[PDB]
This record gives sequence, structure tokens and C-alpha cells, in this order.
Amino acid sequence: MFMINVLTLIIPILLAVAFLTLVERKVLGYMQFRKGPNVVGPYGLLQPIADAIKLFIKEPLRPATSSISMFILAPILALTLALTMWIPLPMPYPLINMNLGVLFMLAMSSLAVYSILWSGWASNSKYALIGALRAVAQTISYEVTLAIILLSVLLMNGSFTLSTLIITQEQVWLIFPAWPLAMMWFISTLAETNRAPFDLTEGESELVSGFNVEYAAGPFALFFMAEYANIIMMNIFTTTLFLGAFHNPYMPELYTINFTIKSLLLSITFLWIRASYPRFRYDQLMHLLWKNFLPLTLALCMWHVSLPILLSSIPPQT
Amino acid sequence: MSLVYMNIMMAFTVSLTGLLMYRSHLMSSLLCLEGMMLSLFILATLMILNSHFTLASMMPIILLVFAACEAALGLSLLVMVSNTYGTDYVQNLNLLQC
Amino acid sequence: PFFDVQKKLGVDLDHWMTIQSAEQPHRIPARCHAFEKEWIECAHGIGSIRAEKECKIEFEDFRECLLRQKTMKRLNAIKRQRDKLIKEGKYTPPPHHSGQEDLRP
Amino acid sequence: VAAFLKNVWAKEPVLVASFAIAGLAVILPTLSPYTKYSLMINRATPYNYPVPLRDDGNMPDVPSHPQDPQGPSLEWLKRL
Amino acid sequence: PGIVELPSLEDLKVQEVKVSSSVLKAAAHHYGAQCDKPNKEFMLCRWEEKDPRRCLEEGKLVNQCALEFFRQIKRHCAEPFTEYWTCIDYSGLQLFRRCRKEQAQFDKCVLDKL
Amino acid sequence: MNLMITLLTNFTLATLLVTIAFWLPQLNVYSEKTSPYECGFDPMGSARLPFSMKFFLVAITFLLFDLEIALLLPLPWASQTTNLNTMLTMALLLIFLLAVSLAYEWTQKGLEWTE
Amino acid sequence: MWFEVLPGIAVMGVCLFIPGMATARIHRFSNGGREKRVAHYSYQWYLMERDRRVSGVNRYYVSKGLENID
Amino acid sequence: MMTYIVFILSIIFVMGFVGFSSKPSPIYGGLGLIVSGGVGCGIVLNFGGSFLGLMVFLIYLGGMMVVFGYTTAMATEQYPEVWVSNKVVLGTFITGLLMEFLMVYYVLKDKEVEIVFKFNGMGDWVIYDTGDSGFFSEEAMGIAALYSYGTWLVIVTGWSLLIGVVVIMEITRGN
Amino acid sequence: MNPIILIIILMTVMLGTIIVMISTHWLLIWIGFEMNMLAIIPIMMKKHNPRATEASTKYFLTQSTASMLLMMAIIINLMFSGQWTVMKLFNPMASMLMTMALAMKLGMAPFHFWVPEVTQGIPLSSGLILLTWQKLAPMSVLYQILPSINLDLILTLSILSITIGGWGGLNQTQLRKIMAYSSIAHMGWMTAVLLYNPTMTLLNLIIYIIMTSTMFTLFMANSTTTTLSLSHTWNKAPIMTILVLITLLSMGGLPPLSGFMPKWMIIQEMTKNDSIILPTLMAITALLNLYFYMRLTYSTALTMFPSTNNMKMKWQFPTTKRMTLLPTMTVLSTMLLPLTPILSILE
Ligand SMILES: CCCCCCCCCCCCCCCCCC(=O)OC[C@H](COP(=O)([O-])OCC[N+](C)(C)C)OC(=O)CCCCCCCCCCCCCCCCC
Ligand SMILES: CCCCCCCCCCCCCCCCCC(=O)OC[C@H](COP(=O)([O-])OCC[N+](C)(C)C)OC(=O)CCCCCCCCCCCCCCCCC
Ligand SMILES: CCCCCCCCCCCCCCCCCC(=O)OC[C@H](COP(=O)(O)OCCN)OC(=O)CCCCCCCCCCCCCCCCC
Ligand SMILES: CCCCCCCCCCCCCCCCCC(=O)OC[C@H](COP(=O)(O)OCCN)OC(=O)CCCCCCCCCCCCCCCCC
Ligand SMILES: CCCCCCCCCCCCCCCCCC(=O)OC[C@H](COP(=O)(O)OCCN)OC(=O)CCCCCCCCCCCCCCCCC
Ligand SMILES: CCCCCCCCCCCCCCCCCC(=O)OC[C@H](COP(=O)(O)OCCN)OC(=O)CCCCCCCCCCCCCCCCC
Repeated sequence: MFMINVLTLIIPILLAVAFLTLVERKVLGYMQFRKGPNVVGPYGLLQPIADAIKLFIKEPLRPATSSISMFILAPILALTLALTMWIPLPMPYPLINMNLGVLFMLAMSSLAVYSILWSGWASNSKYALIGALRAVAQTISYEVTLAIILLSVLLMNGSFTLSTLIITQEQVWLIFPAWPLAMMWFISTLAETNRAPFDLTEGESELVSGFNVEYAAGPFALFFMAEYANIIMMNIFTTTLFLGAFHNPYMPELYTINFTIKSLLLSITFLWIRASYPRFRYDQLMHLLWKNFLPLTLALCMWHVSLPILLSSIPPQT
Repeated sequence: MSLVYMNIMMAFTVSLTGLLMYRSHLMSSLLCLEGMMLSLFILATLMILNSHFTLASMMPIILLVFAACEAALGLSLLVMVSNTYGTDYVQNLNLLQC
Repeated sequence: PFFDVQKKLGVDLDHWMTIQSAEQPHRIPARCHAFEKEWIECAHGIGSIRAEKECKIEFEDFRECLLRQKTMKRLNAIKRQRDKLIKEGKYTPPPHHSGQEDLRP
Repeated sequence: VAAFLKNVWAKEPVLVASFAIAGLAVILPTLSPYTKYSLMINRATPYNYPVPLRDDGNMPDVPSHPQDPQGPSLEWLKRL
Repeated sequence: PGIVELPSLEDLKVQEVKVSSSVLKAAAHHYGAQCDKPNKEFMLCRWEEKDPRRCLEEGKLVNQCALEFFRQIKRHCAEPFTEYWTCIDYSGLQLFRRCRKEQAQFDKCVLDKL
Repeated sequence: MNLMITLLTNFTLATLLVTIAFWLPQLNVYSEKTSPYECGFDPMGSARLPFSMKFFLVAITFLLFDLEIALLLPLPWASQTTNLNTMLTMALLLIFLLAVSLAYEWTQKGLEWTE
Repeated sequence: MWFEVLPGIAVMGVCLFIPGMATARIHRFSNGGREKRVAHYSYQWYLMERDRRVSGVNRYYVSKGLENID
Repeated sequence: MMTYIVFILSIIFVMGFVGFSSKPSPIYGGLGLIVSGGVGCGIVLNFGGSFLGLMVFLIYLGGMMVVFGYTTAMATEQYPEVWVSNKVVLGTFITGLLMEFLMVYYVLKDKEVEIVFKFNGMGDWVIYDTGDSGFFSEEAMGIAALYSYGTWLVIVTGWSLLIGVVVIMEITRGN
Repeated sequence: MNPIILIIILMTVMLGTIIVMISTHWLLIWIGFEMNMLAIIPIMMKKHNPRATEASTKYFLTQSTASMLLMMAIIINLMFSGQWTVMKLFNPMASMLMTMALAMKLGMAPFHFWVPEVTQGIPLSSGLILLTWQKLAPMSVLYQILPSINLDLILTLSILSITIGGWGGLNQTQLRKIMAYSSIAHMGWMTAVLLYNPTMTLLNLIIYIIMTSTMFTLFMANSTTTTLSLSHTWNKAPIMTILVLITLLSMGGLPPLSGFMPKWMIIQEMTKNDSIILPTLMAITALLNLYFYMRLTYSTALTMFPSTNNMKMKWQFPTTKRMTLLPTMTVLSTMLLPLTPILSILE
């Protein structure tokens, strides 16, 4: 019975990833004064099916100079970590109701970097090494500020449980008292997933393709669905953190519709940002978070740890 | 005692005999140091959580902090070495034999 | 040398984490609070040389509470004897030890 | 010091905002009168069981029943 | 060492309060108010004796008083308490704030009748 | 019980999508297709050469900072203690020491990249 | 025009509507028409185990009311 | 055999320790240490310390990632050894695994072993406590008492970290 | 190095040693040891030459291994005792591991290999700071756990350290290696008498610190690193030759100098416990330390080695160095015998 629950969790997110490829292509085309795919089917509904069937009947092309074991393990680890880290999200009831879901998602987001790193190192190429080291630089740029942002915004919730975050935002949204943390969190989620303007790993300008330049079709699709499932999970995580919707225990479909449309708007905002900005340099991103975001994050952390004591508004931990 | 205590102590001894016989590479010795630190952390928190000594739960995490207080330091003792010589072999560190 | 600064100035620095019978948060007791309390109260102020042979019963009981070696030995002997009797077919498990037991509440 | 403040606000406003937020967070809890409210709110939360005392015969401050008027009440917390 | 002393299975036999956890939670406050003295005596004995084998009779009295309390509820206010504990039992976290109207009905009925 | 079931399910679903991608199509492997890609020309040297890094100092700073902010993570639960002035003072002192260390790194040109 | 991005997005909406509510439906199926009870702290787990023992069917969601007592 | 879950996780722990302590190459040593940290956090999470396991997992993942960046940068070779490219590394890995599985077989036969201490053979589930802990987890309150009680520990740790930052600045200077 | 940063680092070293000395918790002992090692590493990196990098790397590896063994023994003692009081231990394996860790931290043989190389690769200031101050905390920890050390292990370590230091001091021309081997021999001398009466150990520690500081400060004043410049010192200032002669005669255990203060009374504590072979062997082995001290005095003061022409210019410039407490330290290291019962203040 739990098998039914986990398969009904993991199949619609793959379908969502494919239709996210469709929506990304069509919306990005329409923002560039042109049209997206509409010839494959009725309004292009069959383009992701054609892409998926095409990519799984092509040659795998395992290189000779690459360590084959890590070359196979890295996309498997990427897709796996993209799968078993959707679980603690309350929709409105999570599949796994972890007591420490926030730290779990932090740890498994730290673990997903190793797939990119071992993909870059395993395939014996210089561009893959450059992409892997740029991923390392991006991780050391963003991780500490991301964790302090989460700690400062969880001081009003009471605990690390993601299920109690709806109860915290039952009266008002959490973006009203923590909007600078919300903006910094949005930039951190943009830089976490290597999305534009902080791509810097699959750079088609400075490099050819980066870490996945030696990965032909079949294994290359795994990184694509891992990245797109990652951006959907960041959108849902940001929606739960800062845009908590009204929850009725008798009608969970209201909360499901509400956070579904909010996460869709957040993904639309992601693609809106993608089409409009030039790519950051990966040394400028390093000085962005470590010099501008970090002092403000420390000041806001001290403000948010001295605020509930000041106002007799310390939230319960139960 | 128990069984997991025996396994963690065996892991500590395995990492100790990994550390004490160098293989011409400093990073491997640093990895062995991190492994022994991890084994000590795991044994300490296993004993503490078994014995319900709640006030000593400040001990392991604080302990983990001081791990970096040598481990990152070891990296800072490598870059000058890697600026003195092109590699990080331990056989190049034999100038102090006279 | 042990320059005892702490008792000289009356400043508590690390005396609260020294034992498990101290002021714990929310009065959470250790699993062997009574044994350690008895061992400390037995061996208070009499010196280590006298305490090694005069309060050995309380310290031995506390060490048995800490690691449960004799309890493991007794349980292992009982389990081994039970498995041997099962293997010889001389023993049948009781219904309350097999699952259909109907506990109290 | 107005010239220095204007120059540092024109050059690096992020550090000025961070230092102002830090200064408010440092000097503000010592000025607000609501910290003791947090103190007795945290002390009034019943994590553990209120273990009763033996009635020796002379204890006028503790009640015999929880509904007796003697004892620490929290009408202030209900009011706030 | 000495043989551990354990009471026989006849001494532990008592008619238990065989209700669910939500049934106990729904009528927790009135049970605490009405049956306070034998529970307090039992827990004082438990904290002063440090031995479950020396506090058996007080536990028996606690069970008897709780069963009498639930029997007194069952005689007069069966259906509003039924609605209240059902509404408490529906919620996953057993929240007290989700069932205020059935609660107000239950204490109104038990204040007017009892 | 459920967490390892979910882990095994996701691992099986991931690892089945490569053996399907391997054994299904028609493969044609020669000793020119699987060469390392360097924009049409064969590379000079190997990809295992020392890749001289620049941000080593900030890497060590991140090594310290990850756990030095991981000390700050029990601050929600630390708001539930009875002693609150001492907790507030110690937390403010910890983040103040963090800020002092960051400012010392900034002023001594430690965040800049070498060469 | 632009509204043709609305069909595919709508499919995405269905692709984000199916899983979570399904879990709720699963949580309304196994637990006998109620929410799946949460156990964040050991007291809640002890109450869960007491309910499972007191139901007599080895199912914790089988709620026995005040008709059980005399 | 599900009652020996912590024992199996500890077996994988010592397996990973043997895997990276043979020192083949720091990439695969880092992979082995990541696996060992994962199963160790699983062990301590099985004992109830979920926060401590998640924290040590996150900290060691970050440390191993910085380490991997360093070895890609500085400690590299033309032909790195995976595990079998060197005879001595493969040999010592094989004897480490053999000694571990020999100890497993010996402790799984008479349920007792003497390596310098004395160890049982039953699963660790016996040594658990039978009572509940109320509305709090003991490890969370214990680590939360760092600020209310451990003022001296916080002071010396913050000073040690600040001095460490200054030391890192002073060492890698060159003049 | 900035003077502010140098003052802060030296204060951190002092704070770490104080934290080890005054704490009643094992975790605080390990924290103080870690802080001491972290703040003592960059002192040796003061001049930024490769030999400092080798010395720092070797010292860091040895101290990290010692700290790991110390924490393992602390955890085992926690397992077998369930407390944290810094007192006697309740497991012989924990006592053995703590003794091995403190022997590695003290540089006692057969863990003596890093001592002469680290001492030679670092300047005289860092060498003096190491060989005098860093040998205070482990001796205090050994003082605290007195009813726990195995007698055979600590006595074997002491006699091994004395013999190895006495043998190794003969074949050196560098002054820093000579001081390192002398420190190893004195380490064995202090740990030989620890289990009988640690007041004699404290007396020997104070005397050894005074004499080592005097010799190192004289090496600062003469600006000498090798034996040849120390020989050449007779042309610049003969008073320095007189001072190093009487100091090296003091460190050889020759009465009526203060270097006869510890060793003699150490013998006075081994014959009361019916051990007559060991003090005799220890004195016979300390004759080797006296031998290379006599060789140093022959090279430096008692013979007039040839000099160069450029020293004439050094006759026109007097010394302007901050010789801090040098006459008081020389007087303490030479003429302290008739105040022998002063050591009763160390009880
Ligand atoms: C989740 C909700 C929605 C969030 C927003 C999402 C939609 C909008 C997205 C916009 C496009 C983003 C694309 C990527 C941009 C990347 C660059 C970037 O972000 O750079 C950050 C830049 C960095 O600046 P920089 O890169 O120009 O660097 C300047 C460097 N110097 C000065 C040396 C030349 O700005 C920040 O870091 C600001 C962070 C947010 C600040 C919030 C301040 C709130 C108010 C505080 C108080 C102020 C009053 C004074 C005190 C009063 C006290 C009482
Ligand atoms: C100049 C060159 C020649 C020098 C010759 C010097 C003398 C030769 C003999 C010296 C022996 C050592 C001192 C012994 C003092 C004994 C005092 C005493 O109470 O004895 C009774 C005690 C009796 O033991 P006890 O008193 O502890 O026990 C109580 C008494 N009974 C035994 C009854 C229970 O004797 C001893 O303890 C042992 C004495 C013999 C020691 C053997 C080891 C030393 C061997 C000689 C080394 C000499 C130096 C060699 C190198 C020279 C430099 C190159
Ligand atoms: C007591 C208050 C709380 C203090 C502790 C808590 C602090 C929280 C925030 C932490 C900030 C961490 C980082 C701080 C770095 C400061 C040093 C620095 O880097 O200065 C450089 C900067 C000039 O820039 P530049 O030299 O070009 O930098 C190189 C690349 N940009 O130099 C500058 O821009 C000048 C920086 C110093 C002057 C700032 C003045 C701010 C005034 C705000 C309003 C009044 C606040 C009153 C409180 C006291 C302030 C001292
Ligand atoms: C969460 C929601 C996810 C939704 C995913 C799917 C979204 C799109 C849904 C379908 C939309 C319409 C697609 C229409 C495709 C084209 C159909 C067509 O016209 O095919 C014609 C082709 C050739 O036929 P011919 O013989 O030439 O005809 C003679 C005409 N005089 O004949 C053929 O090609 C053969 C027949 C093909 C029929 C294909 C029908 C669509 C299949 C889509 C796959 C997914 C289906 C749904 C799965 C989930 C629900 C169960
Ligand atoms: C060779 C390369 C690697 C190949 C294999 C890759 C496998 C997948 C790797 C990715 C996943 C790694 C997972 C690591 C452990 C994560 C632990 C976790 O998620 O814990 C969440 C949760 C904690 O919540 P808690 O507060 O304990 O709640 C109890 C009260 N209801 O926990 C719970 O609620 C408890 C649920 C049961 C937990 C059982 C004990 C832990 C099981 C660990 C399995 C093995 C992990 C191996 C990781 C290897 C990483 C390289
Ligand atoms: C039972 C337990 C007993 C514990 C007793 C503790 C007593 C107090 C602590 C004593 C330990 C040693 C303290 C000093 C350590 C060394 C300091 C040092 O090396 O300072 C460096 C400084 C450099 O001076 P300068 O020549 O200008 O610089 C050259 C360029 N680098 O200066 C020098 O190089 C010159 C030397 C300066 C210090 C000399 C005086 C102090 C050390 C000797 C002790 C003197 C007697 C007092 C204590 C008696 C008991 C030990």
C-alpha cells in the first residue's frame, strides 16, 4: 500500500518534469517574440514524449578514458537524490512526516552536488573538470548563507518540522515579516540549482556543455530530469516557507490547489528571470553572497533571535 | 559490552592503522584523521544516547567543531608545501635530516 | 600542578557536565542516576585509596548499570538454553510468548 | 560624523543597513518592558508533572485542590 | 545476590479503562478536576517509594475512580461526549482548537446536568 | 521501515533507466567516437593534471564557517529555556564573533582571489 | 497567442495535483476515514501503542468509545 | 534478521572505513568516507539522535566536498588508483575485509568475542530503555542547553574559531 | 607578522595552557590542548622558509595523533566510569592510551623522532617557546592521573628516553638538536620519579625550565645557531662565554650548582622505595649529557678558537638586544643549591 503511495508520488513528478520542459520551451519562446513547439501535436502536447522516446533509443557512448563505475554511479545518484528528497514536503500531508525535515532537505541538497562533481571528474575532459570546480565554487558561495537564512526564518516557526509551517502561517503570510530573507532565499535557490543567471556549470558560452559534455543520450536525460525536479522542489519549498496557504483538514484539495498554483507561479517567475539576465561570472557570484548577502544575513539572524524575546512572541515547539 | 561498540572500536583501529602507515600522500593521512574523528564522534554519541546523559549532548557537536580546528589547519599546512614542491609527497619533506 | 581557580573564585565553569546526577534540563534523570548517586555519596571525602576497597559494591553495581554485561550474559544463556530445547523438541513456547497474548490495556 | 555617514551610505549601503539592524538588535531588548513577559511565559509552561508534597500540617501557601484560590495563576497570560 | 520479588498475576488483575486515547483526551480536564485526590495520592506514593511493587493498591484505586468517572459521564451525557470525542479523534494531531463548538456543548451539558 | 522502502524504490527506478538506456538500442562502437571531446582537435596533455585553484582561503573559511554556523542551529529550541538573558547574550556573542571573523577576513584582503 | 502556454501549464497543474491529494486519500483509506496520526514525541507514540493494544484488533484506528466500560 | 539492523549498518561502517583507510586515491577515499558518514548517521539516528546524525552528515559532506576540490586542485596523479591499480592497496583492502568478516563470523557463532575488551553477540536492541520521554526528545534539550548552561564552552569555542580564522590568514601569506 | 596578531596568538597559547591547567573536565582538557596546538602552529611559521613548513607539518601530524589517542582514552573512561572528573581512571586500557598520548605530546622516546627536527627547523624564539612552555600542560595532566599509570610502562618510557637522549646528544653540531636531545633526557628524568613523589617532578620541571631558558636566551644574545659561531663568541664578549660555561656546567649535574638540585633528590626518592639499580643506571646515562656539555664548553669558552677579520667591526657596536631577565635567570640556574628546602613550597 505504501508502494502505491510512493509510485503515485514519483510518476507524476516525472510527468511534471517533461511538461516543464514543454512549458519552459514554449514560454521562453513567447518571451522572445516567437512561438514554441506546436507541430508535434495539438498545441505541441506530444513534444516531451518525442524527446523522451528519442533520447532512450540513442547510443550511450561511454568514453574510454573515463572511469566507468563513477560515470554510471553519478547520474544514478543524481536522479535518486532528486527522487527521495521530494518526500518530506507536506502536500498538505507529507509522505514521510520527518521531525527534522528541514535539515534533511539541507543535507540531501548538499549531497546532490557530488553527482555533478563526480560527473565532471569521471569523464576525462578539461571542460568537465572546469564545470565540476565551478560547481564547487558555487556550493561554497551559497551554502552557508542558505543555511543561515533558513535558521533565521525558522525562529518564528518554532521547530524544524515542515508540517507545522502551515500552522505558523495560518494567520498571515511569512513573507510579510521576513521579506529581505525571502528575497535572499529566492536568490539562494536560484544559485543552488545552477539556474540562470547563475548557471555556471552547464555553461554553453564559456564552455560547450560543462560537466555533462561527455554524457550522451540516456544518461544525459537523467541530469535534465534531476535539474527540473530540483527546480520544482525549490519552488514548492519556497511556497511552503514563505507563502503558507489556508488549510482545511476536511478539504485538503483546497490547500493542494492553492500551493499548486503558487508553485506554478514561482516556476513561471524562474523562467521569467532566466530569459532576461546575463550570466554572472563565477568569481562575482562568490563575492556576491560572501560580501553582500552574508553580513545582512547575520544582522537579520541577530534581529530575529532578539525579536521574539523582545515581544513575548516565542513560538511553541509542540 | 554490546556489539555496535565493538564495530565502532574496530573502525577506529582500522583508521588508526591506516593513518600510521603512510602511502606517500598527505591528503590520505588527512582523510584518515577525519575518519578517526568521525569514529570517535559516533562512539561518543552512541554512549551518551544510550546512557541518557542529556547534558553531555553539548559534548559531541562541540567536539566536532574542533575537528576543523585541526583539519582545515592541515589544509593550510599543505598549500605552502604545495608551493615549496610541485606535488604533496611526504618523501619531499626530508630536508630536516641533518 | 592543578591550580584550582574555580573553587577559589566560586565561579562554576564545568562542574555541571561532570556527572549525570547534576542539574539536568527539565529534571531529566539518567538511566543510572540512583547507582551513581549512591557511589558518589559512599566515596565522598574518604579518599581514593580507601574508596577503592570500601565502596566497591556501589561502584560495581554502577558499572553493571552502565554496560549491562551480566544481564547480557544471563539473557544469552537463557536464549541459548531455549533454542537448544526447541531444537531437541522438548519445549513448546507458551501462547502468551507467541503473539496471541492480550496485554493489559 | 555626518559626512562619514553620508559617504558610507553612498558607497556601501548594505553594510550601513547591516550595522543599523545589528545595533537595534543589540540595544533594543534592554529597553523594551516585555522581556519579563517572555521569562514567565517560558517558566509557566508545564513540561514536567507537578509532583505533590506531603501535608505535614503547616503549609499555607500551597493549595489542596487546583481550583483553590491559592497558587500561581495565569490570568495575566490570558489577558496580555 | 537476592532473588527479585515479583507480585503474582492475581495481584495485578484489575478491570482496566478500555477506552481509546482520544476518549481520554476529550475528557482529560474534568477527569483531572474531579478525580484529583486518588491520582495525587498514587503519584505521591510513586515518587516517595521509588518502587512499582509498593504502589499497587493506589493504582487500583486510581483505576476504580477513573472507571466511576466515566460511568458517571455515561449515565447522563453520553451523546454530546460521543460527538466531542469523535471530533477530537478525527484530527491527526488531536488538536483542541479544531473542536471548540462540540467542546462548548459538552461542558455546557455537563455543567447543567452534573 | 518506510524510509528504506522509499530509498530502495527510488534507487531501483533510477538504476533501471540506464540498463534500459544501454541494452535497448543498436550500438556501433569504434575507436574514434569515444575519444575525449576538445572541439574537434585532440587535446594537449591530460585532464588529470594539477588544476591550480585560486579560492583556497575562502574554501578553508567555508570549512570553519559551516560548523561555526551549525553551532547556531539549536537556537530555536534554545528559545524555550527558562534562562533567557544568558541565552540571548551567548547567541549575540556567537554571531558577533562570526561577524568579527568575517570583517577580519574582508579587511586583510582574504576574500580576494590569488593571481 | 500567449494563452497557448495555458494548456501545457494546466497539464503541469494536473501533474502537481495528482500526488499530494492522493496521499491524503491514502491517509483517509488506511486509517479508517480519519487523518494519519502523527507521532513527533514519545508521549504520542505511547498513546498510539495504548490505542493499538486496547482496540483488540491490532489496529490503532479502531476507536473504542465509552460504551466499552460498564 | 531485521533486529540486527544497527549491526548491519555498523558492518557497512567498518567496510567503508576499510575502503578509504587503505588510501587508494583521495577521490575514492572521499567516496568511502561519504558512505561511512551516511551509515554512521543512520546508526546514531537509529539510536534516537536524528539531529546529531543529520548535523554530522551535513558537516562531513561539506568537508569532503572541499577536500575533493583540493585533491582535484593539488593532490593529483596522471594515473589515479581506483582500488586494484596498486598491489599493496588491493591487498590491504582484501585483508581488511577478510578480518572484518572473520570477526563477524566469530561473533555470529557463539554470541561472544574477546578483542581486548569483551563483547556480546546479541543485537543492541536489548539495551534500549522501556519508558517514554514525554513531550521532548532528550538530545534536543541537551544540545539546546548549550546557551543556557554552557557559557564557558561557547566562549572558548568562539574564541578558538576566531583564532583559527586568524591562523589561516597568517599561515598562507608567504611573507 | 603584525605585533597585535603576535600578542593575540601568544595570549591564546597562554589561555590554552591555563585552560588545561585549571579545568575539572576531560573535554575542557582536550579543548585546551587543541587550542594550544592551533595557536602554537603559526609561531613556528614566523620567517616563512621551507624548513618551517616541514617542522610545522611534522609537529601537526604528531600532535593530531596524540590528541586522537587522548580523546579515545577519554571516551573509553567515560564508557567505563560514566563521569568526567579529571582524576584516576577506571580502565587500564584508557590509562595506557593516555600515557602513550602524553608521551607523544612530551616528545618522550620512542616518540622522540619529531623533537630534534622540529627544534632545528624553527627559529630560536619558537624553539624556546615550544621546549619550555609546551611541556607544562602534559606534565600537569600526568600529575592529575597519578594513581592510574602502569609503573612498568612509565619506567620503561623514562629509561628509554634517558638512554636515547644521552646517545643522540653526542653526534650533533647544531645547538638546537643538542637542546632537543637534552630536553628528551630531562623528560625521562622527570617521568622516572613521577609515581613516587611528584614534588620532585615539579622541582625538576622548574629547574629544567630555568636552565633551558638561560641557554636559549644566551643563544639569542650571542646570535649563534651552530657550534662554530658559539666558539667565535669569545672575540665579541667574553662575559657571555663565562655565562654559557657556568650554565652548561650547571646542566651537567655537577655540584655545587643548581643542576645537582633535582637529580640528587630524585635519587633520594628512589632509594626510599627500594630501587637502587635504576638511579645508578640513570646517573651513569646522564654522564653522556655531561660529556657533550663538556664538549660544548671546550669549543666555546675554555679554548680560543680562530676568528675572522670582520669581527673587528663588531667590536665597535655594542649589543642592543632585549635580554629579558638574563642575569636573574643565570643566578637562579647557577647558585641555588644552599636554598634546597625551598622546594617544600611545592607540596
Ligand atoms: C520569494 C519572494 C520573491 C523574491 C524576489 C523574486 C523576484 C525578483 C527577482 C529579481 C531578479 C533577480 C536576479 C538575480 C540578481 C542577482 C544579483 C543580486 O541579487 O545582487 C544583490 C545585491 C548585491 O549588491 P551588488 O551586487 O550591487 O554589490 C554592490 C557592491 N559595491 C557596493 C561594492 C559596489 O543586493 C543585495 O545584496 C541586497 C539584498 C537584499 C536587501 C534587502 C534590504 C531590506 C531593507 C533593510 C533595511 C533598510 C533600511 C535601513 C535600516 C533601517 C533600520 C530600521
Ligand atoms: C670508575 C669505574 C668503576 C666504578 C665502580 C663503582 C662501584 C661498582 C658497583 C656499583 C653498584 C651500584 C651501586 C650500588 C649501591 C648499593 C647500595 C645498597 O643498599 O645495596 C643493597 C641493595 C639491596 O637491595 P634493597 O636494599 O633494595 O633490598 C633490601 C635488602 N634485601 C636485598 C635484603 C631485601 O642492593 C641493590 O639494590 C642492588 C645493588 C647492585 C646494583 C647492580 C646494578 C649496577 C651495576 C654497576 C654499575 C656501575 C657503573 C658502570 C658504568 C661506569 C661508567 C662507565
Ligand atoms: C555595534 C554594532 C554592531 C556590530 C557587530 C555586528 C555587525 C553586523 C554586521 C556584520 C558585518 C560583517 C562585515 C563587516 C566588514 C567591515 C570592514 C570592511 O570590509 O570595510 C570595507 C568597506 C569599504 O569597502 P572596500 O574597502 O572597498 O571593500 C573591499 C571590497 N568592497 O568599509 C566600509 O564600508 C566601512 C565599514 C565601517 C563603518 C560602518 C558604519 C555603519 C553605520 C551604521 C549606522 C550607525 C550604527 C551604529 C552602531 C555602531 C557602528 C560601528
Ligand atoms: C497528467 C496528464 C498527462 C497527459 C499526457 C498526454 C497529453 C496529450 C493527450 C493527447 C492529446 C491528443 C493527441 C493526438 C495525437 C495525434 C492523433 C492522430 O491524429 O493520430 C493520427 C495517426 C495517423 O492516423 P492515420 O491512419 O493517418 O489517420 C487517417 C486519417 N484520415 O495515428 C496515430 O498516430 C495512431 C494513434 C495514436 C493515438 C495517440 C493518442 C494520444 C496518446 C498520448 C499519450 C498519453 C495518453 C494519456 C496517458 C495518461 C492517462 C491514461
Ligand atoms: C555507493 C554510493 C551509495 C549507493 C547507495 C545510495 C543510497 C541512497 C543515498 C541517499 C540517501 C542517504 C540517507 C542517509 C540517512 C538519512 C536519514 C533520514 O533521512 O532521516 C530522516 C528521519 C529523521 O527524522 P526523526 O527526527 O528521526 O523522526 C523520528 C520521529 N518520527 O528518519 C526517520 O524518520 C527514521 C526512518 C528510518 C531510518 C532507519 C535508519 C537509517 C537508514 C539509513 C539507510 C542507509 C543510508 C546510506 C547512505 C549512503 C550515502 C552515500
Ligand atoms: C610547577 C609548575 C611551575 C610553573 C611555572 C611557570 C612560570 C612562568 C612561565 C614560565 C615559562 C616560560 C615563559 C616564557 C616563554 C618564552 C617567551 C619567549 O620566547 O619570548 C620571546 C622573546 C623574544 O625577545 P627578543 O630577543 O626581543 O626577540 C627576538 C626575535 N624573535 O624573549 C626571549 O626570547 C627572552 C626570554 C623571555 C622570557 C624569560 C623569562 C621567563 C622564562 C624563564 C623563567 C624565569 C624564572 C621565573 C619562573 C620560575 C619558575 C619556572
